[PDB]
Amino acid sequence: TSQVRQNYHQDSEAAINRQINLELYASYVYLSMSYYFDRDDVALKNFAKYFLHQSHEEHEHAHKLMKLQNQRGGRIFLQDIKKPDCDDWESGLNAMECALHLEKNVNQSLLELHKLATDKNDPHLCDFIETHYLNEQVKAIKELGDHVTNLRKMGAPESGLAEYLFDKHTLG
Amino acid sequence: TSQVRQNYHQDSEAAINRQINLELYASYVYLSMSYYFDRDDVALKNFAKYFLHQSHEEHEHAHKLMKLQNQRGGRIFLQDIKKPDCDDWESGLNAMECALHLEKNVNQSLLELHKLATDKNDPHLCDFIETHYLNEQVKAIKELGDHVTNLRKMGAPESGLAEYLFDKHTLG
Amino acid sequence: TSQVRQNYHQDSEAAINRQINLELYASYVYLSMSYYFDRDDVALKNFAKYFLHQSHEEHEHAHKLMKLQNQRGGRIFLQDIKKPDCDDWESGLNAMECALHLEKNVNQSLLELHKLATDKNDPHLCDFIETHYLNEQVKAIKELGDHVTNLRKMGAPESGLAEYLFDKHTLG
Amino acid sequence: TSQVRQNYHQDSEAAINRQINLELYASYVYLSMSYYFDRDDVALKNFAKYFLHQSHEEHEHAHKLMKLQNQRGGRIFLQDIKKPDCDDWESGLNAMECALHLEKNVNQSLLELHKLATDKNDPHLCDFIETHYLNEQVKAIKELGDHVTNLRKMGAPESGLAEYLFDKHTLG
Amino acid sequence: TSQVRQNYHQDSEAAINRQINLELYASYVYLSMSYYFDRDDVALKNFAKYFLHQSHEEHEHAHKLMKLQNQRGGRIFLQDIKKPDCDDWESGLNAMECALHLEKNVNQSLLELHKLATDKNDPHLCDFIETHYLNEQVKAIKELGDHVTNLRKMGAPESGLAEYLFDKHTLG
Amino acid sequence: TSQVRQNYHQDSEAAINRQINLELYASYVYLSMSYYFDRDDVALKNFAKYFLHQSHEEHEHAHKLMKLQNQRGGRIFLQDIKKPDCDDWESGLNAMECALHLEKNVNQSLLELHKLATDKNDPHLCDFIETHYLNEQVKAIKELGDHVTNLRKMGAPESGLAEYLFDKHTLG
Ligand SMILES: [Cu+2]
Ligand SMILES: [Cu+2]
Ligand SMILES: [Cu+2]
Ligand SMILES: [Cu+2]
Ligand SMILES: [Cu+2]
Ligand SMILES: [Cu+2]
Ligand SMILES: [Cu+2]
Ligand SMILES: [Cu+2]
Ligand SMILES: [Cu+2]
Ligand SMILES: [Cu+2]
Ligand SMILES: [Cu+2]
Ligand SMILES: [Cu+2]
Repeated sequence: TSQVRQNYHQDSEAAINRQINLELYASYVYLSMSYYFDRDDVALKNFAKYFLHQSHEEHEHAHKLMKLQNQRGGRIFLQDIKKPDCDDWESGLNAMECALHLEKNVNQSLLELHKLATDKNDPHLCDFIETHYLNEQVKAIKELGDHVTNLRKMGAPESGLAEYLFDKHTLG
Repeated sequence: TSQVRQNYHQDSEAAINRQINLELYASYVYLSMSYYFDRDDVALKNFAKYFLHQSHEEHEHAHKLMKLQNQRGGRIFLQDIKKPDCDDWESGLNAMECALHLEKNVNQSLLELHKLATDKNDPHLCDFIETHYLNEQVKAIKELGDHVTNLRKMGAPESGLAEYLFDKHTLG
Repeated sequence: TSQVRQNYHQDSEAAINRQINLELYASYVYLSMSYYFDRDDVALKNFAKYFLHQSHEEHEHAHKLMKLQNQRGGRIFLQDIKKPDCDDWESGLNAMECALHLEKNVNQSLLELHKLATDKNDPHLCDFIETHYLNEQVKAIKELGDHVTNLRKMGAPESGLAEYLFDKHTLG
Repeated sequence: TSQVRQNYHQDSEAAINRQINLELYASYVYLSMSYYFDRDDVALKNFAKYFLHQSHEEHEHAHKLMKLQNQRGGRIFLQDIKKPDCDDWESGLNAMECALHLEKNVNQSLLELHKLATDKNDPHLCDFIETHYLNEQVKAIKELGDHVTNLRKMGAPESGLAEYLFDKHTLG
Repeated sequence: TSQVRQNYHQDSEAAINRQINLELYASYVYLSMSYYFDRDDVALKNFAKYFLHQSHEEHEHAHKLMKLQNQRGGRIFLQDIKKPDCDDWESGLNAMECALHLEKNVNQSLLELHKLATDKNDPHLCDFIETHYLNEQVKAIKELGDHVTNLRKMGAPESGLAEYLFDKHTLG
Repeated sequence: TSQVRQNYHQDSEAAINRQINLELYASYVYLSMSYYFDRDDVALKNFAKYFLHQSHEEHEHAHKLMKLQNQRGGRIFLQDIKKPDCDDWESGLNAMECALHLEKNVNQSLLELHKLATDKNDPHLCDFIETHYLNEQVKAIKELGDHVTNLRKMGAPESGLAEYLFDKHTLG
């Protein structure tokens, strides 16, 4: 056992490792989206920039989780980072919807992690999740919902002008 | 009677209190509109910012009226601030129309207050109303009329792109 | 249902709306106190400034609650803002005591809200309440208790000199 | 009862007082260590500086706890600050190990305090402990574990050169 | 024996250790006073600040004594830091009187230490005591006497206004 | 076919995709190493910093490759990012040796890619590889060889002092 380990259950360690893998997968999905919008036949530069920024944020989240795993005396168990489900995201609106679904999945995983930590009486882990992840997820979900609503109201995905103007004005 | 009271009729005091309540109600209505446009299924951020600014201005107007009530030796009688008539404003254009109607109602109340003050030979009250409220109301009504005209000409409320572009270019 | 809603119970939404109304009522009470101390026959300017600042803070609290209501996919239901219980607060000390009672009532409402959120397993709501409201309420209650103790020890409300000197030195 | 006291159980107050005493004792232990390393026959200046800084931090923790005790309407009950268990710490590595043990004991006491506060439904106390103490304890334990690991790997306590170089490079 | 020890009698070392314990006890007493005046039912913030500053100064004095103990080749023998005699100090004036008594006790201990050092022909110790402690004690005693005289003349402890105004004007 | 595609063979596109996957895998391996050295029982902070920087550089390389894939009209085909071969790297020296082996493998893959591009008469791809990857790989291999040589000469992995001093002086 680690010399620093204290009130850190094995189930919590395993859940943290699974969350690390999930964050890495989310970063990979966002990277795929970003370079989809960099394609010559899509050419939505600010969509690509937005999704690249999201990928970097997901990477940072994974980094913070690994840092905690080391801090609490747990051991990081890395797994394969699965390829994203889709290679073509078909539009800016569809990509935004997929991002919203992914963020809600990550939020659900974090909520289950918080429930596990509460069941294990690990207040430090609960506070870490609340401070660094829960409100970030809520804000991200709200932002993606706003983007999806605006894109739908502007006439996307049928109206290419809608996605162009959203790219310029909202994501620009 | 107040030691500072001079040429301040009771009817004027009551009308000032009613105007204070009306300004508070207008602030509350604008707050409702602003947080309506902050909703995920509406997501018009600059509309929300505009209506929040209007709410703050209405609050300032109420503050100035209470300050006068104290200055003239009257006593402030606060009443319930009624909830806004609507919780869903259905569009940016409809919200702008409702704001125009509210501002015209406030203007009519101020005109009646000025008429009462003139009938009571209270030149200080008349000058206060003229200096701080009448031209502000005229400018606000003109601005809201311009916004409504522009939104109607752009194709709102049917065209969501119209309200999006108005949000970005005019209110942004 | 809102596209962003996740782990947000209806009871939590209703409690948030009630808390919004309570914060608005507290702001209104503080406004009443502030303009009571601006009266010519009271003339305690820093008491008025203090209570006006408290009113603005309460308004900000209400704003934050409405922002969360939108963030979590809930819908803001506004109610009538009831008039304050008293129009004459009879002294600086009595106003401070009433403010202390109001702050403790708000604190109790927030504690009940936190208990409800815990019962509903909504860690984001619990963390929001803890981060933004609980310690603020504790600090406000402590400050008001200090003010009340100092005013009582100085000889208020019988000693007008006591309230004058407290107005100058503590609230000034 | 205190005029500011609200949702503050007596058991929580007693536990807070015990935690205050524990923090003072930890500060005293760190002071003893620091001036042990200032001895002419030990002469590890940066070890002394490190332990003096730790003592000051422990003092600050005790200060924050007393501040909360006053804020919540509890009454501070001070006890004797027991002398440290050891007067000679025998090495830098042994002192680091003792510091790690002390920090883990403090962490366990804080976890028990958090459990008590949770059992008493005192969310403000729980949030205070999480915000100001839990992560600080985790970081301190991790840092001390790193120091102990490095000292052991360098060949301490047998190798005086190891402790000298650690004093210069890590603690310097 | 220490390699640096020269003309340092054992009795002097023991007296230095006793003085270290006395300084720590004085710091603890001042801390108790400071957080007594931070209570909601006392609420004299500048009294608390003054006594906290005194506690920090006492800590610094203890630090200097331990530094000398190491410098002269003596060994620091730490003892239990006894709890302060009183938990409730009943007023600002009573706290000031207790502080004056404590400072005079510390001064008497330092004078006995100087007499012992003179009897042992240890001029370095005598000069240390004269340079760093004797005049500091005289100044502290004079300041506390001035505070006590002013508080008594203003009408304390019966007049709460007296202690309030002293808190603002002298300690502020 | 892409409207921008010109002199871009399918085999080159597939090789570019494989190189993208290899760069992502290298970044993942470096991340694993970095957080291995952040462990409490390893505690080599500058080793962790070095490997984290290497991971970020590998990520940047992957980014540049994807950018080229889009520029030349190819389509990015992402694959699973395999978990690193090892979870425990057993020392700084062993980690450096593994990094050297990985960099040489990446260099061999890049050389095969350049050979393929030459066989396909794609001078732009050849120049891209030469400008951005070949000399970077040579420099990285040289640096890792220098690190390995220095660690071996200092007595690693048996001498923990060797790895500590290398961590401080070379990687610090
Ligand atoms: Cu994330
Ligand atoms: Cu995310
Ligand atoms: Cu108005
Ligand atoms: Cu208006
Ligand atoms: Cu509030
Ligand atoms: Cu409040
Ligand atoms: Cu501590
Ligand atoms: Cu500690
Ligand atoms: Cu002293
Ligand atoms: Cu002293
Ligand atoms: Cu590379
Ligand atoms: Cu490389």
